[PDB]
Amino acid sequence: VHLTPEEKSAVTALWGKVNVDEVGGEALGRLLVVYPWTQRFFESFGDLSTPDAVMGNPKVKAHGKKVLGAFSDGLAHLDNLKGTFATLSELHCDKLHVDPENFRLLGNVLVCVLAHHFGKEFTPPVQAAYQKVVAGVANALAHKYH
Amino acid sequence: VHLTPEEKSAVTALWGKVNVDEVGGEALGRLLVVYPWTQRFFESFGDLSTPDAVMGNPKVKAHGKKVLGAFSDGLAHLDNLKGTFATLSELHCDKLHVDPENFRLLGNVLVCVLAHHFGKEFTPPVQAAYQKVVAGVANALAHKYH
Amino acid sequence: VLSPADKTNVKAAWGKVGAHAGEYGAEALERMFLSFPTTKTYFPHFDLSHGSAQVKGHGKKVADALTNAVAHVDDMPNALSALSDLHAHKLRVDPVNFKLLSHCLLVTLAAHLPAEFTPAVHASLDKFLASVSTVLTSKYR
Amino acid sequence: VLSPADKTNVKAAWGKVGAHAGEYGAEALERMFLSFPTTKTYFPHFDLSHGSAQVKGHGKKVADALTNAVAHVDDMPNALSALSDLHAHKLRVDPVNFKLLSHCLLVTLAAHLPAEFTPAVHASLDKFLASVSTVLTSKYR
Ligand code: HEM
Ligand code: HEM
Ligand code: HEM
Ligand code: HEM
Repeated sequence: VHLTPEEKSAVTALWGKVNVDEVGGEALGRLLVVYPWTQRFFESFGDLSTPDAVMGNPKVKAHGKKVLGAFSDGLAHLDNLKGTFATLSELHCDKLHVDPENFRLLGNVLVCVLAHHFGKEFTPPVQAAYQKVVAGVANALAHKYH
Repeated sequence: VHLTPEEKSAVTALWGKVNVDEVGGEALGRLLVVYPWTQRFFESFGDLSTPDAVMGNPKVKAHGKKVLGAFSDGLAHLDNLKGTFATLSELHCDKLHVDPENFRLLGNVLVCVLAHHFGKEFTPPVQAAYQKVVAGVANALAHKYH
Repeated sequence: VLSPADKTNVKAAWGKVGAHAGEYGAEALERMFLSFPTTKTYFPHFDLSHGSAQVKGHGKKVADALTNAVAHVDDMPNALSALSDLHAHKLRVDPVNFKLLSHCLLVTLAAHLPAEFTPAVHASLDKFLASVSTVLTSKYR
Repeated sequence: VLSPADKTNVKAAWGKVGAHAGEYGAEALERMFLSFPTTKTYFPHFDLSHGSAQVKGHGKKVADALTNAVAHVDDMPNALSALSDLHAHKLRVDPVNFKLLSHCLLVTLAAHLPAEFTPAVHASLDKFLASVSTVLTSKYR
């Protein structure tokens, strides 16, 4: 979770244009659509039989909101992602039991959504900056597994 | 890298019966045999065209020795595997460039070798104790990637 | 994809397992539940304690499915097609967990067949279990 | 395995790429070298800087291979058999790296086709790139 000031400026500037309300649900939804097994952890959200149903499901965009909440929260604490997530770590690890391999998946789909929305402005250098961050957030959550 | 004293006694007692000279090469060799792509990092060890050639290759049993060296070294430092490996971490990460996914593989094959040699004495509980350790060693080496 | 040597290696190694298949199946499951706790979430309705008759009877199922695979190796996809739907459609098992089980199956085999577990057969079994994994997760792929 | 809907989704999405295939291929490679440095070790003889003509000309190769895959989707194994040997036998490419490339191919596609990248086509492409990955790493499996 180093980040050169050059990278720091890319993540920040870009993240400040993000429609938090939509993006969080764009990712959560796509996760559940592209990696079906993940649907197992959201059986209570209702109908998820088709992508259409999933993307329109209010429980989804509502949760995505929170999920995105965590990233921005972790984004302004790169100095210590580990502690910033202790709570959620205990939550997803020794409670929900989500295999840490799925944290990488949400981080990658999150990244695909960012590329989908910003298009050209989402250059390779900017992407590599985000991969580090997404990688740091995924490691932080899996900590309680060690 | 917690380890309950019950687990501590299993790893220790068992590890003290291990023929360090043979085991290290039994694993390294099997790694190169079962996961061929890993052979890419040992082109200088000579002929590795067949398992026979690989298992008999002197450079292999010679390296396995050292590799096993690290585990016992990390085994008597579970308290801080992270620092115990900083050097090797810099080595395999920003120098050799081995994808951290292969550290899990060596740890698992190492475990298969231990089960092969101790047979019944290598009970499920003992295995789970080692999986934690092997997991802790693999995370420690990949640290320089974060 | 399984070379003629792998097929020969898998059939022979499974042969040496014989009537112990069922037992060995229950052992791999137990090894997996303790080593990788994150997999227990799929068996709420099971008693995962040591002598569990449920884990015992389930191991036979797992073992008989592999036996089906070894004896129809040239056509796993069709032979296990049924189990594919059940693991991908209904249960929605995380693909990663198949690697964890495969690993436990290997530690078990190796802990009961010291003579047959040569590095050649070791690579052979791994390729085989990988093929069984691919098929069981194809309704995903 | 690719349902009739996936095949239809992949052919259409690739269609919208048209003459940009080559360009997009070079973009995914660049995205991969910067995001995942550990992959650069396979291209010592390449200049990985931005405007590299080597990375440019290589992207065309990668793109044309996917185009081969899309137009012969019902028989990738045979069609790409050649590339399999080269990636598994000679180069010995770590299987994990195929996931990293596949990911970069998706970020690229999504960054050039805002209208066509619906979640349905997104899942479709992923399954497809996964199939291409499986085939290219089958000389291992
Ligand atoms: C990149 C990592 C992830 C982040 C940042 C994240 C963040 C969060 C947050 C903020 C919450 C809500 C906490 C609260 O309401 O107090 C949450 C809950 C939850 N997460 Fe995640 N999460 C991540 C990955 C995942 C994945 C991959 C799954 C598994 C498919 C998952 C499953 C859940 C579930 C089921 C809940 C809901 C619990 C409930 O119903 O109350 N999360 N997550
Ligand atoms: C479980 C993690 C591993 C441990 C404990 C470990 C430990 C070591 C040790 C102790 C050395 C020798 C250091 C020295 O001589 O000063 C070493 C060197 C090396 N390791 Fe590993 N290693 C691990 C995994 C791997 C893997 C998976 C690969 C990649 C296939 C790898 C590739 C190398 C190479 C090529 C060298 C030799 C460098 C030379 O030629 O001098 N290691 N490793
Ligand atoms: C290659 C390995 C695997 C094989 C051959 C296999 C085989 C089987 C078979 C034959 C059945 C029962 C069929 C029946 O009785 O109708 C089954 C059920 C099941 N399997 Fe697997 N399985 C494998 C891996 C897994 C993994 C990785 C998990 C998750 C960690 C899993 C979770 C389940 C569950 C929950 C059931 C239903 C059990 C019940 O509710 O009674 N399986 N499997
Ligand atoms: C699905 C993705 C992939 C496809 C379709 C693909 C396709 C190709 C093609 C068509 C060639 C060149 C054939 C020729 O010119 O004779 C090639 C070469 C090569 N590929 Fe890939 N490749 C893929 C993934 C990878 C990955 C993951 C790596 C490693 C990170 C890799 C490393 C190489 C290398 C080193 C060469 C040789 C380049 C040279 O020396 O000129 N490829 N690939």
